[PDB]
Amino acid sequence: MKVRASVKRICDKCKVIRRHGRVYVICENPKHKQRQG
Amino acid sequence: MKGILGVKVGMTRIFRDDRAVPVTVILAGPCPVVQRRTPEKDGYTAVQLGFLPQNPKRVNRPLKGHFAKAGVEPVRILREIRDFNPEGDTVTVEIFKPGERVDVTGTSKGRGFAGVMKRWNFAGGPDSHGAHKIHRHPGSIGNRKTPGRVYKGKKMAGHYGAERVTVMNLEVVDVIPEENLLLVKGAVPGPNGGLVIVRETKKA
Amino acid sequence: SRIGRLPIPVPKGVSVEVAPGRVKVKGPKGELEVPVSPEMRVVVEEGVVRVERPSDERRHKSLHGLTRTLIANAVKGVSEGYSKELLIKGIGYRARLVGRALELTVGFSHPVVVEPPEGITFEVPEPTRVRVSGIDKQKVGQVAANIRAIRKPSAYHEKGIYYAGEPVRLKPGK
Amino acid sequence: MKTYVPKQVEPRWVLIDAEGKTLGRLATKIATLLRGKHRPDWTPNVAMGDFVVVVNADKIRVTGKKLEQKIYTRYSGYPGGLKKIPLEKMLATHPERVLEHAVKGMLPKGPLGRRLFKRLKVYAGPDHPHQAQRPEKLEV
RNA sequence: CGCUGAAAGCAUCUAAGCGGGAAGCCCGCCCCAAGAUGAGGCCUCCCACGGCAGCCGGUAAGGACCCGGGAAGACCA
RNA sequence: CGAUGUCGGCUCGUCGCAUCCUGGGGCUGAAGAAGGUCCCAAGGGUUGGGCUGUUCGCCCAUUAAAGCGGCACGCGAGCUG
Ligand SMILES: [Mg+2]
Ligand SMILES: [Mg+2]
Ligand SMILES: [Mg+2]
Ligand SMILES: [Mg+2]
Ligand SMILES: [Mg+2]
Ligand SMILES: [Mg+2]
Ligand SMILES: [Mg+2]
Ligand SMILES: [Mg+2]
Ligand SMILES: [Mg+2]
Ligand SMILES: [Mg+2]
Ligand SMILES: [Mg+2]
Ligand SMILES: [Mg+2]
Ligand SMILES: [Mg+2]
Ligand SMILES: [Mg+2]
Ligand SMILES: [Mg+2]
Ligand SMILES: [Mg+2]
Ligand SMILES: [Mg+2]
Ligand SMILES: [Mg+2]
Ligand SMILES: [Mg+2]
Ligand SMILES: [Mg+2]
Ligand SMILES: [Mg+2]
Ligand SMILES: [Mg+2]
Ligand SMILES: [Mg+2]
Ligand SMILES: [Mg+2]
Ligand SMILES: [Mg+2]
Ligand SMILES: [Mg+2]
Ligand SMILES: [Mg+2]
Ligand SMILES: [Mg+2]
Ligand SMILES: [Mg+2]
Ligand SMILES: [Mg+2]
Ligand SMILES: [Mg+2]
Ligand SMILES: [Mg+2]
Ligand SMILES: [Mg+2]
Ligand SMILES: [Mg+2]
Ligand SMILES: [Mg+2]
Ligand SMILES: [Mg+2]
Ligand SMILES: [Mg+2]
Ligand SMILES: [Mg+2]
Ligand SMILES: [Mg+2]
Ligand SMILES: [Mg+2]
Ligand SMILES: [Mg+2]
Ligand SMILES: [Mg+2]
Ligand SMILES: [Mg+2]
Ligand SMILES: [Mg+2]
Ligand SMILES: [Mg+2]
Ligand SMILES: [Mg+2]
Ligand SMILES: [Mg+2]
Ligand SMILES: [Mg+2]
Ligand SMILES: [Mg+2]
Ligand SMILES: [Mg+2]
Ligand SMILES: [Mg+2]
Ligand SMILES: [Mg+2]
Ligand SMILES: [Mg+2]
Ligand SMILES: [Mg+2]
Ligand SMILES: [Mg+2]
Ligand SMILES: [Mg+2]
Ligand SMILES: [Mg+2]
Ligand SMILES: [Mg+2]
Ligand SMILES: [Mg+2]
Ligand SMILES: [Mg+2]
Ligand SMILES: [Mg+2]
Ligand SMILES: [Mg+2]
Ligand SMILES: [Mg+2]
Ligand SMILES: [Mg+2]
Ligand SMILES: [Mg+2]
Ligand SMILES: [Mg+2]
Ligand SMILES: [Mg+2]
Ligand SMILES: [Mg+2]
Ligand SMILES: [Mg+2]
Ligand SMILES: [Mg+2]
Ligand SMILES: [Mg+2]
Ligand SMILES: [Mg+2]
Ligand SMILES: [Mg+2]
Ligand SMILES: [Mg+2]
Ligand SMILES: [Mg+2]
Ligand SMILES: [Mg+2]
Ligand SMILES: [Mg+2]
Ligand SMILES: [Mg+2]
Ligand SMILES: [Mg+2]
Ligand SMILES: [Mg+2]
Ligand SMILES: [Mg+2]
Ligand SMILES: [Mg+2]
Ligand SMILES: [Zn+2]
Repeated sequence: MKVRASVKRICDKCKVIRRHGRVYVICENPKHKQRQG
Repeated sequence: MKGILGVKVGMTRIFRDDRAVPVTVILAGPCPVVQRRTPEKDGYTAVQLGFLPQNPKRVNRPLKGHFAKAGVEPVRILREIRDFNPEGDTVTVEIFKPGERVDVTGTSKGRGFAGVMKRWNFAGGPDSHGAHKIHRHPGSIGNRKTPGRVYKGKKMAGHYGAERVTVMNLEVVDVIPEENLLLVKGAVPGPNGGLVIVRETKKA
Repeated sequence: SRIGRLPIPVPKGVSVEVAPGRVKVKGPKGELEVPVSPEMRVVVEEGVVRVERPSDERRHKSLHGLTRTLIANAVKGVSEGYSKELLIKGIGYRARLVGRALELTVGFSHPVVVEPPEGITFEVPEPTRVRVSGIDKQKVGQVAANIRAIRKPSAYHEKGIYYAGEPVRLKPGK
Repeated sequence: MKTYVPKQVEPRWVLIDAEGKTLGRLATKIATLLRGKHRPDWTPNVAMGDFVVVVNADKIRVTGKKLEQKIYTRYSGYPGGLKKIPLEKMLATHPERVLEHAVKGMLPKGPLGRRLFKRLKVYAGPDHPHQAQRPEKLEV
């Protein structure tokens, strides 16, 4: 999980989800998983 | 949650399977139940136990009425065991079997006014190298203007011992019913002649 | 585009009784009570249940789809029922039924016994296939998740407990 | 003419059902009753408000996410002695304290204010042991 | 980390709801503790005493004082 | 400035968390074992010695680890000097 202030789509499979008050990026590629913070 | 009242009689060791095992001997029974505490009546469950026969001439009237209601002889000590309700009207050492683990509560030996080194294992000061009249002193007790006070619970000199202590998970090494004797492995709080309470251990 | 507007086909004989804040669904396989937003209206027609929303507000739009799907899963649950299959993969890895219980041998120092909760039934056709079946869709999925979790698919080997139809995606070792 | 001052009066016992009411908005009214500010002879330096009985205090209500985010706090005086208790836990352990705390915070500080708080009797559950005072039911 | 799942026909641990999950948090263990003035409870003992929610007086159940002491203790307790 | 004693040590702690260890996680160029990196986490723990006034630091022998900071660079009506 990458934790950073700028979370962004990394590839075209990346999906920006909002979950429990936080912006996450989920993707089939585990590397692209992001949580904002 | 069984329990019994007792007197600490002394220490020895016995031999068991070619091992010296240190024991404390306790004279525990027999204890008459002189009152039962019930949920409907008292809001909880316990049994008031009596122990050591007393000279009736030393027992005043309100206490006497308390005993009589139980149909019980006058006794030196009344103590409750929490969450215990023996079927009989009398509790003996028989409630314990060798191998059982027990908790023992007693009044620890009194050291009276104790220093910081005896009470709290403080390090004290140097005994040479210039040390000046502080060989057994606490050292600093604080900071400076912030917070400009001393914490509650600061470890300091003062009375130490003659207080309730419970030692847990002691092995019952032997019980000798004809003498109301309990042998517990290891050390039990207080002096020989001290009053103790022996209870089934709360550790699993 | 709209799940909530889609009418729910109700096969006979299963009954749908509406109530305040809930709907009860009964069928050949059991009964289910579906908790339902008091803001939503659930309507029983001939061989059909429908759900209507009070407005086009974002929350009502959201509850609408949810509610129709929930009710639909209940309807399917008491009629057809729900199942999920698991494939055990790996050389020593096997399962067997022990009374009602599922016993997994998946390479720990011990076997794992999974206890069926009420409404859930385990079947072990092959030693490498397990089926979880029951009337409750979310429960079936939950228990199947639990059993897979016991020993999840390895990242490097075709080894562990898989959903039937789960792709085997592996990474190179060395 | 001097402003009228009341001779001591038989206080009025009052009964209130807390079920479904909003914690803070009910408290302000209980405080007013306690102070006796609803009475035309209100005098600020004597205890002359009502005795307030409250039932179903456990069923008090609260908006937003306060059940888990409102924190009651206690300081023991010892290092690290700050205790933090969320609303949910307080309700699940000593529910009557929730209203009690809300009201106590709305009473004047001082001897009279402390005395007024004692005239508040809060009970979780639908019953109180005060039939003897025959509390008059109050809608608020 | 999941289950079920819309808004958004797909998807989404979430917007409704439900799992799992730390030496950490609450409890559980040990010790203090009703001046907890919100001063709690239970068992038992005494009694409706004279004269003038108050005063004087002699009592009761009890207690203190004094003494012999104590692995209790600076005195006190 | 009709005085707020200034380094270092000792004693006694207590707090913060930007965590050294132990506990829980995600990613890995994660086969395993061992690591790297980030996230949660302050409950407890965080050795003895040589040098030097030293703080610090280097070194020796270990260790789960040998954390970093605040408290008048905490603490001289507590000691040292
Ligand atoms: Mg792109
Ligand atoms: Mg995806
Ligand atoms: Mg023997
Ligand atoms: Mg004792
Ligand atoms: Mg002594
Ligand atoms: Mg000392
Ligand atoms: Mg010592
Ligand atoms: Mg000691
Ligand atoms: Mg020393
Ligand atoms: Mg020295
Ligand atoms: Mg020394
Ligand atoms: Mg000198
Ligand atoms: Mg000297
Ligand atoms: Mg000192
Ligand atoms: Mg200073
Ligand atoms: Mg201060
Ligand atoms: Mg003492
Ligand atoms: Mg002795
Ligand atoms: Mg129909
Ligand atoms: Mg219509
Ligand atoms: Mg490698
Ligand atoms: Mg009013
Ligand atoms: Mg509110
Ligand atoms: Mg309570
Ligand atoms: Mg106030
Ligand atoms: Mg003011
Ligand atoms: Mg998934
Ligand atoms: Mg899904
Ligand atoms: Mg939710
Ligand atoms: Mg859960
Ligand atoms: Mg949960
Ligand atoms: Mg799970
Ligand atoms: Mg749990
Ligand atoms: Mg542990
Ligand atoms: Mg006690
Ligand atoms: Mg009392
Ligand atoms: Mg007490
Ligand atoms: Mg108070
Ligand atoms: Mg009392
Ligand atoms: Mg009670
Ligand atoms: Mg007498
Ligand atoms: Mg003496
Ligand atoms: Mg100056
Ligand atoms: Mg001066
Ligand atoms: Mg001056
Ligand atoms: Mg001066
Ligand atoms: Mg000065
Ligand atoms: Mg420090
Ligand atoms: Mg952190
Ligand atoms: Mg760690
Ligand atoms: Mg780790
Ligand atoms: Mg590894
Ligand atoms: Mg490798
Ligand atoms: Mg890692
Ligand atoms: Mg991370
Ligand atoms: Mg993270
Ligand atoms: Mg810590
Ligand atoms: Mg701490
Ligand atoms: Mg630390
Ligand atoms: Mg060192
Ligand atoms: Mg040398
Ligand atoms: Mg040195
Ligand atoms: Mg050095
Ligand atoms: Mg030297
Ligand atoms: Mg240097
Ligand atoms: Mg160098
Ligand atoms: Mg090593
Ligand atoms: Mg390591
Ligand atoms: Mg500092
Ligand atoms: Mg500085
Ligand atoms: Mg400096
Ligand atoms: Mg300094
Ligand atoms: Mg320093
Ligand atoms: Mg200093
Ligand atoms: Mg000096
Ligand atoms: Mg100095
Ligand atoms: Mg000073
Ligand atoms: Mg000074
Ligand atoms: Mg000083
Ligand atoms: Mg000073
Ligand atoms: Mg020196
Ligand atoms: Mg000099
Ligand atoms: Zn991607």
